[PDB]
Formats: sequence, C-alpha cells, structure tokens
Amino acid sequence: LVVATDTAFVPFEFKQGDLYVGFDVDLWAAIAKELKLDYELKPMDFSGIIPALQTKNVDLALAGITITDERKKAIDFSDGYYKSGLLVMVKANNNDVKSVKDLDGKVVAVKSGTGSVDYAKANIKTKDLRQFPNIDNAYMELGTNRADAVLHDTPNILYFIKTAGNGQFKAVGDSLEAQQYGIAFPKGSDELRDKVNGALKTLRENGTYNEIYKKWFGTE
Amino acid sequence: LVVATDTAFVPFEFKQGDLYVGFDVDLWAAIAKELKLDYELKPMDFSGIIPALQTKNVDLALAGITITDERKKAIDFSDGYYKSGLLVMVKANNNDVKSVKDLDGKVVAVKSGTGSVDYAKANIKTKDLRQFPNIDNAYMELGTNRADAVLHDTPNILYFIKTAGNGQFKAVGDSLEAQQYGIAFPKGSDELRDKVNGALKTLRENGTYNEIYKKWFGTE
Repeated sequence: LVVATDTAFVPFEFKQGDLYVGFDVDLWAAIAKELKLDYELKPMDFSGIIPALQTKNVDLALAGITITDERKKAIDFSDGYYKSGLLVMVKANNNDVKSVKDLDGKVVAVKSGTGSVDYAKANIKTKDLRQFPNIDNAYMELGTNRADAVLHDTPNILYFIKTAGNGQFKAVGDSLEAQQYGIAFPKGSDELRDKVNGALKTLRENGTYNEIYKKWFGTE
Repeated sequence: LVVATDTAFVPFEFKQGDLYVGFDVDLWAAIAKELKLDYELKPMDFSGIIPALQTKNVDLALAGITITDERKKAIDFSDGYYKSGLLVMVKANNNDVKSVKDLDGKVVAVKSGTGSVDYAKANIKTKDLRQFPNIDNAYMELGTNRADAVLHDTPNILYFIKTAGNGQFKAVGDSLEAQQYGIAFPKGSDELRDKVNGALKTLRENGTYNEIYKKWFGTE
C-alpha cells in the first residue's frame, strides 16, 4: 500500500531529521500493525492528494483532511478519527472565562480570513474583535493584556500550549463548530475502508487512541 | 459507549507500552463482545469518575469500585464481579493456616491506617501488631522471620505472590470482611445495567470469568 501525506502539517505530519513524525504518522502505523499491512509513505503537496487518489496512483491518504460533502463526491472516508473545530484560549492565570466573554468588557483576537472571524461576528458580543494578519500576532496580543481571549483552531492552540506557551496560556471549553478528520480512499475501496474502520474501533477500545492523543496535544 | 477507568490501579488497569491492560480491562472487553457494544476507553483520576458518571459525561465505569451504600446514593451498580477483603500471607514453609495467628503463634505485620489494623486489633489476639508506613515494610519484616504473617487486601496479596513474592510466599484462607466490586452506571440506566448483568452470568457459566481470574491472580 502507498499512503500519502502532506509535506508539513504540524503536528499531524512533519519531517524530523530523516524520518516523518506526527499524530497521523503514529495513527496509521498502529492501524497498519493491527491489520498486518505492509506499506510505503509518500509525502507530496496537499493539492496533489485527491487527484492522485482518484486515478489510484496512491491507495489512501492521511493529511489532516476534513470530511466535507463536496469532498465525498470525489472520494470516500473512513470514520472520523479526530474532532477539530474552534477553541478558546485565555491567560492561564485568568480564572474569569469560559466562552462567557461579551458585554462585561470583552476583547477577542483572531486571524484575518478564517472561520474564527465568522463565528465570532455571530455568536459573541465582544466589546472588541481584533483581526490580525497572522495568529502569532494574536498570541502577542494575549501576551500583553489587550486581548482577553484568542479564538483559533483546536490543534493549533492545543499544540501551541504544549510547546511554546507552556507556562502562560490555557484553553477552555471544547471544540466549537466541530468537524472531523477522515482517512481518504479512492471510491470502490469498500473492503479496505471497512477493515481500517474496524481497526479504529479496536484502538479506541484498548486505549491506544487516547495515549497517542495525549503525546501530541497533551489533553484528552 | 464511553467507558472510564482509573489511571493506575494495578492489576485492574495500568499502562502496558501504548495500551491499557488488567482484570477490569479484560472483563469489560469480554462483556462488550457478548452484547456487541462499541466503546471508547478513557482513563481519568479516580475522584473525577463519580462526578462524570452523574452528569452523563461518561456512560459507565470500572475502576475497582467498592459497592457502598454511601455510593448507591449517587450512582447505581451492577451485580458485582470481584470479591475483596483481607488475606493472611505467611512464608511457604510454615504451618499457620487460617486466621490462627493467635494464642502463642502470631507477630502480625500490617500497614498504618487500613482495614487490617482494625480487624486484627478487635479480632486476632497476638504478641504484636507491628505497623508500618508502607506494606513493603511488612513484606520485608516477613522475609526474615521477624513476623509470622501479614494482613492486607485480597488482590495486593495475590498479585505480589504471583510476581515478586515468587515461591517464598503463599496465602492462607480466603477473604475476610468480604466486599464486592461493582461496575458503575449513572441512574436511570436500567436497560443497560440489566444487559450488563446478564452478560456477566454468561461469562460465569461458560468458564470465561474463571479463566480471566486465573490470568491475573494465579488462582480461582
């Protein structure tokens, strides 16, 4: 089996010295061993991934791919293996928030041009809603005390808190507007899809999914 | 179904490489096969379990949970699947034999602040009740014929005898002050609890209980 991934989608897959590492990279390996499957990893630009799948130049793919409906026209997915969505981040040493942040005097920093803007325009009465060109900017805003909270995606904030905000920040609530990631197969791959799904169940039931999730995201 | 356990309660559940293993984990896996349930395992700190049961944040739990009336107030319990209580452990080459640690025999090692303190005190009339910060101090006191025997709980006795007390040690009687472990459900879960009780019968009748028991505790 030839399985394709992104060239970098931290922390799901990214080079490390000479190998690749990440949540997707550890997840597939555990599924593969449950099934006794031999395979080969082939890194390539996301843009080439549904293409190469549809011509069967590649047998499956795990590149943090979201199960959407327009995508199901083109391919098939396994069961969801990851809950993504939007997440709230505030100062760790702040005990006054949990998606309760509007007309008390509340300021949310976001990145321009993502689902975080939208959701906040609709579901929050921010005293202020600041938009930045990059999230890094948003972080430095929370860094000082101009932003009450940041709103961005689950994996990005979770992993940030683990590596670089270690110390100072904390996330609250859980995923808003949650969607799911899925393993992509070419159509007509019904048997294998069924086999992978089956193995995904086993990994949840014996606790291997949980520990892999801890390692990279640091919570449950 | 989301199924929770303790983060470490040996040998009922604990982390073996990248999964979890133990008596609870195997007995539940077998009950889930009978009824064909899909489930996710989710280790957590013990004292976060009943709270999460009560909010239906979790559907059921196994974590070596003693059935107490104090607890029935808050949650509901299945038919109970593990008989616990105290056990005398003496040297192998020895002829004490029940709780006959009395009259002229008897120097009894036991840990501070524990059922065995109080059971010996009131019951056994002996030379000594030597008490210790930890039982490891009691295993050591018995190694060298300074103590005649030890009082401690059924599974810690059985498991130590199977792993580290290999051969030199042995156990005598069976459980004193018996109490049962139960699988925990949040109330208003009548249908599922009566299903889980049923599958426990099937496993006791066909021999599977007995064979899971022998695996972890080297006896019946």
